Amino acid sequence: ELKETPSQTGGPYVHIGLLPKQANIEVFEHNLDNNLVQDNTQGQRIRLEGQVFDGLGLPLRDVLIEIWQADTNGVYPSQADTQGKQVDPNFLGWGRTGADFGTGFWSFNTIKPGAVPGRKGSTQAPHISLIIFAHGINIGLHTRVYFDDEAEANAKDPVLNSIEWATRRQTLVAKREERDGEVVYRFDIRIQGENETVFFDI
Amino acid sequence: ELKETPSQTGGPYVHIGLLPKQANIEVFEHNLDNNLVQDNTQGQRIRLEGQVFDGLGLPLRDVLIEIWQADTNGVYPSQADTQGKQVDPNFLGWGRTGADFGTGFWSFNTIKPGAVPGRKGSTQAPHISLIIFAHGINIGLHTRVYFDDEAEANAKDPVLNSIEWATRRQTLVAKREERDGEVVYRFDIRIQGENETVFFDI
Amino acid sequence: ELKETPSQTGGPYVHIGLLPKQANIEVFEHNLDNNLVQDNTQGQRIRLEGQVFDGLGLPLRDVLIEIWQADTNGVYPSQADTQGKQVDPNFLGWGRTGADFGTGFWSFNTIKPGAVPGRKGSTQAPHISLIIFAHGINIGLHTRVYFDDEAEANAKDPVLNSIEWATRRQTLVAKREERDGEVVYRFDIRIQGENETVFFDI
Amino acid sequence: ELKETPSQTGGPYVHIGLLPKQANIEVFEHNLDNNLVQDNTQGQRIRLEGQVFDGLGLPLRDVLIEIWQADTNGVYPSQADTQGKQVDPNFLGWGRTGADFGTGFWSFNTIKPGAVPGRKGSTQAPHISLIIFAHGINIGLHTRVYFDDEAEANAKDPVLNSIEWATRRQTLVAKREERDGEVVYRFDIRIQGENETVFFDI
Amino acid sequence: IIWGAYAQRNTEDHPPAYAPGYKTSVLRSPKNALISIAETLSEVTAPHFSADKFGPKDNDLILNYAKDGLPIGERVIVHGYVRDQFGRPVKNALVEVWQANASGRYRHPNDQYIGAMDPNFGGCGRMLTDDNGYYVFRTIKPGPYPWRNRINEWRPAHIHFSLIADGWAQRLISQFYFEGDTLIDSCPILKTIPSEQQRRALIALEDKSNFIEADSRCYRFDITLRGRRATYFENDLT
Amino acid sequence: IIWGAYAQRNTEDHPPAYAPGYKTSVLRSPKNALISIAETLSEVTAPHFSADKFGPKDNDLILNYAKDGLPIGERVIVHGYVRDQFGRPVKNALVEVWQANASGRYRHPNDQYIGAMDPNFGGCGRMLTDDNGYYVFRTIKPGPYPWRNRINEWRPAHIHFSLIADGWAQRLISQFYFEGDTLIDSCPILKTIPSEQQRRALIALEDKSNFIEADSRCYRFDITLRGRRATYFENDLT
Amino acid sequence: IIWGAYAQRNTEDHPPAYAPGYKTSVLRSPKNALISIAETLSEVTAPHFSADKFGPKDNDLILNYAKDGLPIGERVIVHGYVRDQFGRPVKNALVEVWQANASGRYRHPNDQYIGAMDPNFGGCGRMLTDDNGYYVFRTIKPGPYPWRNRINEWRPAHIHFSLIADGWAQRLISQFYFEGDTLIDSCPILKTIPSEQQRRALIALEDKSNFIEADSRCYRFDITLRGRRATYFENDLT
Amino acid sequence: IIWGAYAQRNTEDHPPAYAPGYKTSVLRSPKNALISIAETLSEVTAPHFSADKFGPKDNDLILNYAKDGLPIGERVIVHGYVRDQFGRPVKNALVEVWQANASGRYRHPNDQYIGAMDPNFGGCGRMLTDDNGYYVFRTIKPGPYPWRNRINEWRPAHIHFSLIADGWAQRLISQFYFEGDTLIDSCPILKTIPSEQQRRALIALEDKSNFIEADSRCYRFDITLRGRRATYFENDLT
Ligand SMILES: [Fe+3]
Ligand SMILES: [Fe+3]
Ligand SMILES: [Fe+3]
Ligand SMILES: [Fe+3]
Repeated sequence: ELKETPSQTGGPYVHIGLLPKQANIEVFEHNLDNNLVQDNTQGQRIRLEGQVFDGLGLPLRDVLIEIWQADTNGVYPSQADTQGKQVDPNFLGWGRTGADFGTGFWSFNTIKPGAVPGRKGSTQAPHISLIIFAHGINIGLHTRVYFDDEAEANAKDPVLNSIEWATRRQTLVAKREERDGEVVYRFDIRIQGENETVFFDI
Repeated sequence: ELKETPSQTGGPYVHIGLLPKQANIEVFEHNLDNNLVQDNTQGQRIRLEGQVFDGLGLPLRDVLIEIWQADTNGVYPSQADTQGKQVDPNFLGWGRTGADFGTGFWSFNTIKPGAVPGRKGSTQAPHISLIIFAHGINIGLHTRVYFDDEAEANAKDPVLNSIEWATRRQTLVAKREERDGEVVYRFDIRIQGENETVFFDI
Repeated sequence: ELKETPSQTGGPYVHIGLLPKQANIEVFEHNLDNNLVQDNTQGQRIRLEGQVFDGLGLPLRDVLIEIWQADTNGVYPSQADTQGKQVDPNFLGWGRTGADFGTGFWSFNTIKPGAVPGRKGSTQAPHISLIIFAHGINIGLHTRVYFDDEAEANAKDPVLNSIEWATRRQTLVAKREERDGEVVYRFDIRIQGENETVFFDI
Repeated sequence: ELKETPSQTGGPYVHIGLLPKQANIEVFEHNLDNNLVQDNTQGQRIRLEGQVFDGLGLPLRDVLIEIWQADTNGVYPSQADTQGKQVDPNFLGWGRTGADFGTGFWSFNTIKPGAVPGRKGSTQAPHISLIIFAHGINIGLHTRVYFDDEAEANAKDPVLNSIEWATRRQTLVAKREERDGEVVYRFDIRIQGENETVFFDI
Repeated sequence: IIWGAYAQRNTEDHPPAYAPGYKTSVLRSPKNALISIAETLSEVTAPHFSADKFGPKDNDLILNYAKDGLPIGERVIVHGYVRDQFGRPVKNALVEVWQANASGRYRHPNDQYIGAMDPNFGGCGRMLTDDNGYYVFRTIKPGPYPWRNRINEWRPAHIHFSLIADGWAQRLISQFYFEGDTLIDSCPILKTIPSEQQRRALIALEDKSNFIEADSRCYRFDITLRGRRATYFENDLT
Repeated sequence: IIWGAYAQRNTEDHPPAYAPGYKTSVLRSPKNALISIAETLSEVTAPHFSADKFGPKDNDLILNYAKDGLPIGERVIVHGYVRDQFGRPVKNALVEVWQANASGRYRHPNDQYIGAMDPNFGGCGRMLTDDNGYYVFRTIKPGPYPWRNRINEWRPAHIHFSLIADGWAQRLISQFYFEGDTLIDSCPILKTIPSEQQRRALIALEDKSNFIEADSRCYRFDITLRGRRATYFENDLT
Repeated sequence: IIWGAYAQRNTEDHPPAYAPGYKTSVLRSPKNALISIAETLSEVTAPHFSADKFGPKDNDLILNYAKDGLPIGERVIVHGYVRDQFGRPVKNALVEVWQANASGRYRHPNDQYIGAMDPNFGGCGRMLTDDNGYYVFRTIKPGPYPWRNRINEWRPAHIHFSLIADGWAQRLISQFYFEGDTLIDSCPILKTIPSEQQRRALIALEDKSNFIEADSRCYRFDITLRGRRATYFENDLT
Repeated sequence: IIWGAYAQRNTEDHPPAYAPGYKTSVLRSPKNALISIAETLSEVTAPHFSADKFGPKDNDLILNYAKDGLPIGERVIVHGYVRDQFGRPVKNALVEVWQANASGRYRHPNDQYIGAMDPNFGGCGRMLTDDNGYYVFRTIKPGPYPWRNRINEWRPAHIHFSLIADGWAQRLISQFYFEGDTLIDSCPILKTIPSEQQRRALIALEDKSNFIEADSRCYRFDITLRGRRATYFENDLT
């Protein structure tokens, strides 16, 4: 048996490599980005946005974020999904973004995911898996985003219920807002300190 | 010379063994508990109660607490007490309790202790020695409970005066309350953080 | 190159595992046993029986025995048989039995095997390969059973002739008996001592 | 913890030291011998005799034998006996003898012992514990002598029943004979070979 | 002989309060340093428990909770000596133990592991050491069990123990393990102890000469408490 | 590829028949040397067992005899590979196992040890290896147990196993032990094996990455059978 | 074959979040312990990227940004294999890399080091591993560069890499170094890794037989991701 | 304190019965294995011998047979302690010794060696150990002597000894040798003992501080017998 290759920080330039187009480097014809909605993608369009704060409350303007999620019916666009249901064929389920260098704001355009089966016949509430990389972060930090308008489902979510501090569970719930007809979920991430966001070892 | 056996946490079930009757295990005829008052015990009856909080402010519902104290005249019911005074014969001076699984509240029924000699001819203010064990606590934590109505004696207590931060001394003083004729001293313990309780290496 | 895993005795309970049904353990629907004759099996039915004796002449009542043999035409029901002849399709060629706990008697119901080719164009006399396991036996003991009514074939058998002591060859020949129409071959095995049975390293 | 001092043979002169008087060495006023009957000793007097044979059937004329046994009521004259019954005060329970240099015959004059409690409430049949030392014997050999006229008790003896070979049990039973009014038990010991006497690790 | 204070606890011989690999300690460890005090009668005295109150099976975990039959598992005797750091026996100390059953399951409300419960096993016992500091108890060897620290964490087989002896300063709770258990090398709780020699001080040793034929195995395990120094000049305790 | 005979069994890699420290072998071992023969079709063939006849729980000793509940004891998975001496996988070989329960007690008439019987445990299982020689079964870790060789003899925890594979000459029965068991060093049965490296070949190793969180531990154990040589010149087998 | 969860990440094989010698980590590391969860379909699935969308020069950092000529610096090929912890190849995984140029300068807005920019070098590439887990890319060896941690801190030459493979739980970003670089011994970032054997797991080795005469050198570098366990009994994932 | 059985004799610490290099053992060793039994009152009891019956010179082999003068040879005192395996003293045990004279000649009918007989030497003595397990006797150092095993076999100088103590199971006869005797390395009788550490357990050590000026040398030699275990639960002896 082999040991996993050790993690190292992404460092301050984690976008030359992961988002070149926005470091103004035109090397690729097809570029990966933060838009998971294609024209025929099924489901309700939502915008996910927020900022990432260090231990003094300053937003990180060098952070790289990715999300991974199921389609509108709760099926993952992955060969490893074993539900035996057909996934939306016009949905990658993944995206990547950086924070705006000035403001620190990050965002994704995606669809609200459907509920996914949990272990042993349980059902998970709708969620998006999120990972954060940045200078100073030695290993990518994993967290999840749940939705405040799914309070009934959240109350029965296996993962949320496995957090014994009911006050920390709330750091994982994004707030629904409605900016000019568009549905927006605001999810701020506090890496360290008061109201520190829950991070998982998955 | 030998080294002391190393401490290890009591773990989450520290009551199967130390308070079986309240884990509903009937193995012993005589069970140790939190009532130090026998019918002929001398002195004023008091109830000592409180909760133990972790670093996020959540009460520990798995904690085990013991107290050790002198009788009404400040004599310990121990062969090692050298005052040459007779101790109250109907007083063990020790008790053990757990926190209520729901609320986190713990309590003891005991008597207010008399003043005990300090080192080099000094006099200590009335106090109860207390120790806390729980999952996550690698070595039992020692502290003392003094009484807010013994302010004159507390002011001259050698141990309290040996704490250079006068703001931390107050974490060791319990507050007298009078619930339906009964005298109650409320003593909350904060293991970590703001207003963290003083713990001693004894 | 690897070394063969070392043998260890089967121990006194070699039947919990190898003949559970007769240790009164009903775990399996299909159980392996000492009956090699199925209804359409070809050939003459014979019963093979005997006892296994230790060095003091006491039968072992804890012994486990298996036999391996060819069908009526001398073909093995094994993919490794290279004669290019078709084997009887209703014949496993193998069975397993224990000795009766009281008497020490063991038996198998099988068919008399046909002659099998020997090395370099020779022909072996009809024989059954037998192995014995028991507490005290560190490695299974291999032997063969030949038949006293095949004296002409036995005289020309390569393996029997490779035993230089003509007096030891006789320990490998079972005696034909005819109990109420049934043909029985009695084969007693003496592990140690006078008339000790020949055992082979195969 | 320490290891037991290793045994070594007594060698061919095991009587200069253990029976000097009969090697004609007068060093001691009080000499230990093969007569366990004192004038007031209680019980029936018996003579125990026999020979010790090597693997070729030759008696050993250099052997040293000791016996250890209970009194007439089955009580040992030892502080370690816990029956709480009083032992015969005129009984040592032990003796030592050598074989006659010419004949190889050995003997003891003693009393027939009473039945002694066995483990877990069982009862042992009457027996004498015997040990043999000689040149060629690296560790003293332990055995027991039971009596053929105690067949009912022998049948229920825990130790005899723990010998699985019923043919070997008989080597431990001495035969009663009546020479001129005296009761004699003949017990021959075969160290090796056919009808080899059972020896115990005690 | 006039007794003085117990020798100072050597903190480098014990786990630190904050030990991040044992996750529960992160929020249950003080941020401030412990305040060391000079001892008074409060710290050098302790309660006395009378032998009269103990029942006959209090130290026999095999029989003290048996109802219809015997508990399932490995019959073992554990014995040894309790002494102080200067080698003196600790007499009449109260030793209490508790543990899981052979499946690694605790008879506790909050234990929902799938390892099976044993209706004839309780899991707790107590005894007082004798005049030579000796103690002995019998039990079923506990099975290792899973817990959530990292997701696939497993405690080696262990017995939790607690001692109340002559001085309150000696108060100690800890756990001992069984010689050869391979999980000993991976446990984050045992690894909170800084030195290898102190981790080995918690391993009970196979005691083969003391096994009881066709009955039970035996493990030897000694415990060392803090010891008091004698005073020959000024006695400042009082 | 035309197959020839199995390679000769290396007798120095196995216990001798007569091993006086294992007392029962004294009267159950031949006085004469074994007669070595050149192999024929009799020795290179063996039976075939169909997968169809095996039930779904045949390799699950935890559930195959469970009636009212689960057996008590340590939940463990044992897996590994069966190959021949030249490293080739042994496919569709019949592997049978049997063992005591968590108390060290066998569900056998003749076992009267005081360790408790478990009404939900049977103690036997079987499986066929797959095309890669892989096998896997689940069980309760057995307890060590006393037996009478010398009066206080104790077998380390062990599982008895048996293999019927491609050739009758490969027929093997043996036993495997668990990493770290201290009784391994004192067992007279294991000591009948002459070399230390072969005694270690019977010890199943802790396989921590393969443990199943909050469920079961896992041990890895591979088995090597005799292998056949290929023939490129004269084929004298027939 | 039914797949179960990925094996638990071994935290002792990775840097801790808080590593004071790497100053930026002081305010960007959680104070709370990570919460370990049992895996669900969310953690064992991951996206699929089609080969169709990749351009011909995506893995050729020498030519993918060349405009008027070739970039200046040491021509090197880097190749190797990506496998999981149980040794299985990781097929069609997305590997992305990024790095400084030969001067130690990044083509990033915020990089103001005086080392010269190279107009013909971009510094980023990507590829998918093949069916054997193999990957290969060509680039210019990056120069070491100064950064402010302590005032005279210098990173050894390194290439940043990222892998998205079969399960989200395998997501990994790290950096590899070049055999013999003396700065490897002093870097505070590399020293956040606790063990020496894991620090060596990030060093790409000179592969001399694979150098291309009069053209380029070559370095070999393999990557190991977490592996999934197979399930043979209950499948609790769903 | 309630006593249980003696610990099992460790057969690997003693010579085997059959030891072909010691020729006389070939026909005087059982072919069958010894039958181990669980102990009863028969095995744990033993006789008591009163000090009253011993004469004043019973432990003085120099004077107990002297008639006209002193025996010729090296005056030596031998002393030491008898304890059980758990280290407890063995009190009032009967120790008997016998040996050849300074010429290597026994005062036995059957000894026809040419080494000269000594009219003032007998060669046997006895004593009871005291409350501390101590014993002391004085003698003439015996000479080595020839015997017929192979034709030129020679025993190192030795004293035969026998102990009857508290339990019949402790009954032991053996022989001790003198530090530095070169014959110790070649003796087939001493070589029947399997381990080197046990062969050294029979060598009496020079005790120089205990020599008596202008009188006698001294050798120290301790003896260990089997020890009894204490019972704390069921007492099955009866
Ligand atoms: Fe960099
Ligand atoms: Fe525990
Ligand atoms: Fe077994
Ligand atoms: Fe001699």
